[PDB]
Amino acid sequence: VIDPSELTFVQEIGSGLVHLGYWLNKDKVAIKTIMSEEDFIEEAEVMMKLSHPKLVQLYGVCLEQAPICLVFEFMEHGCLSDYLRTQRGLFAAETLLGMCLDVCEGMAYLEEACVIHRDLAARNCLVGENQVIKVSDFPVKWASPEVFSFSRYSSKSDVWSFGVLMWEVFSEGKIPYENRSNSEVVEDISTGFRLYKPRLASTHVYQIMNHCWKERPEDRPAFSRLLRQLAEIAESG
Amino acid sequence: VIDPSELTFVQEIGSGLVHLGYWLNKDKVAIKTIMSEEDFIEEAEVMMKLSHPKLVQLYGVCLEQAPICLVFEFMEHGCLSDYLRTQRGLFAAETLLGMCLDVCEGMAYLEEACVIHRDLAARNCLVGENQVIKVSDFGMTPVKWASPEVFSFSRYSSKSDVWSFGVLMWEVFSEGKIPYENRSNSEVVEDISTGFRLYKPRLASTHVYQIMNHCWKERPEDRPAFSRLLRQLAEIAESG
Ligand SMILES: CN(C)Cc1ccc([C@H]2C[C@@H]2C(=O)Nc2nc3ccc(-c4cccnc4)cc3s2)cc1
Ligand SMILES: CN(C)Cc1ccc([C@H]2C[C@@H]2C(=O)Nc2nc3ccc(-c4cccnc4)cc3s2)cc1
Repeated sequence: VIDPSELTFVQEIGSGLVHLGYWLNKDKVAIKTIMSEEDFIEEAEVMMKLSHPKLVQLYGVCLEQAPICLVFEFMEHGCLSDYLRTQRGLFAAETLLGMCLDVCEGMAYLEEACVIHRDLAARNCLVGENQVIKVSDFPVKWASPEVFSFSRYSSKSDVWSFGVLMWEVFSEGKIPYENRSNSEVVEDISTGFRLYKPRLASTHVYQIMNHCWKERPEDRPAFSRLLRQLAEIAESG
Repeated sequence: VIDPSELTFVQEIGSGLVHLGYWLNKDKVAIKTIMSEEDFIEEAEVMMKLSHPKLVQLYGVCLEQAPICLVFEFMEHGCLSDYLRTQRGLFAAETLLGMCLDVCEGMAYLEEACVIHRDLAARNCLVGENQVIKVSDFGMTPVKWASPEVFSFSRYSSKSDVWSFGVLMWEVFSEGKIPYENRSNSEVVEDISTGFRLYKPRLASTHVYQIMNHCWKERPEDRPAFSRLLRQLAEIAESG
């Protein structure tokens, strides 16, 4: 890759001849437009510290009035939900398990950092360079019994949502509980109904989804446990 | 952090709403100034393919004539050699081992990439963000870092780079002291051929000195590979 002259020389540093300079380059970013000015600088700085290759990075904020904004890393292929739907019938099960592995890697970091996503779904996940999936944006169809009944959020409630996300991936973006009302989803899950097994998902994969969908959160596997299991299936293939 | 208006809006992508935009940020770079144009566009692309957190990245090249130049990632604390000397008596053994580990990661990647540095030394390594060490000046195209097959037959391999690494370790652990300080090239060649090795630095442990000696085995086939050295150096770091 070649540079024209967006290079600014400053001073010598080396002794061949080296220089300290600036490289003012146009980087593609995603800008989200939007009380408590001081708190939002801290809130962004806290989110900025949550760095991981499988999480969409927030570069900064703009507070110089007018429509105020958040600066994020640009994901070249948009959201996972749309990426799956527009490519339906062209996926290999390997690609789909890879997508789930990326999400789990990011989630295993969030679990370790003690951060509850609260709303993990394919619409909240984005597709980047060479189909890499990154987690972003931190709803009853992705809710666990403790969450839709009591709003009892934890990493284990994010584990349930990941079970739903996995199904969304292996079903190539199908709508979970397609024609079901908020009350009907609650009734169905309570009565013991679980999402069907997609053809692209193996018996071991569907077993993992069902483990994420266990009634009591303490019966569900943590993301660190899920990461090691999915990493093994990925490499053994 | 805060951004003012170094933001350029382009198009709507979201529906809160999201926009595709460009961000013009002032990135600190190191510019090295200088065989047809075509060949050096390819060589710059090949060197750009060699990406690792422990190697100084080449961002690109400038070919719009006048003095032609190469643009690298800037390293805020300069070269290792000078950083060791200017901070002597202020290093913990853990920091020095941490420095050797950094070089080892970068070198193990170059080893696997089938790339031979040919001139590994503290003078070529650079210090960055929170004392991180990164290898530099490998594909840019002395007896003290040279292995016996290199000073005898010029047999350069990843194994000869391991010898340079053992000497680099000595430079690190001796806080930038000159190896074979008052020894002529003829003196160095002779001494190493008889079996004499660099003495153990004060801050280097017994286990660390064994590592350094394995890097200094007469035969390259007896020296440990960077992959083996990494696992061993990482193990020492995680425990003690
Ligand atoms: C030339 N090329 C730039 C044209 C082009 C235009 C539009 C798109 C669309 C598909 C891509 C897209 O939607 N990218 C996005 N990236 C991000 C990153 C972060 C956030 C984000 C994160 C957190 C909160 N809110 C938004 C949203 C998006 S949409 C691709 C290429
Ligand atoms: C903010 N600023 C005003 C303070 C400041 C400026 C300069 C330095 C000097 C010490 C640092 C330095 O020497 N950095 C270097 N970085 C590189 C990166 C690549 C190469 C390089 C690599 C391969 C081939 N040629 C050159 C040389 C250097 S020197 C420290 C603080």
